[PDB]
Amino acid sequence: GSRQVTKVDCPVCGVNIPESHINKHLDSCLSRE
Amino acid sequence: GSHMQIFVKTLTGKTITLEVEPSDTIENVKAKIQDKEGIPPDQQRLIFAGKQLEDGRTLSDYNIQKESTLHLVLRLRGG
Ligand SMILES: [Zn+2]
Repeated sequence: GSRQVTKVDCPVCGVNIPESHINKHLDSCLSRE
Repeated sequence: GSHMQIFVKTLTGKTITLEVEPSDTIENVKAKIQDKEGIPPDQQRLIFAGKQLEDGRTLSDYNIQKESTLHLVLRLRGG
């Protein structure tokens, strides 16, 4: 019941960002090799 | 058939202890975070050391042993 955009860390490239952008970040950041 | 404990720690800093094998599968592990905190494998995401943990693979595949600590990305996209 938290009416706010949650700010959390991207465990790949180590950046603190909003959660909508954390999810999207991963899709780019996990693309390795 | 056994159960080993691994520490899947969220971005909110909360630690979820699961009871699965290193040679089990990631698909099972994420189903067990849903079994513990009550958040589905859709709304949570498995990442160890910066690598995403694929459903078809195992913990042991991704260099994850029993009692390894890894990161869990909450999404809460359902609302
Ligand atoms: Zn990133």
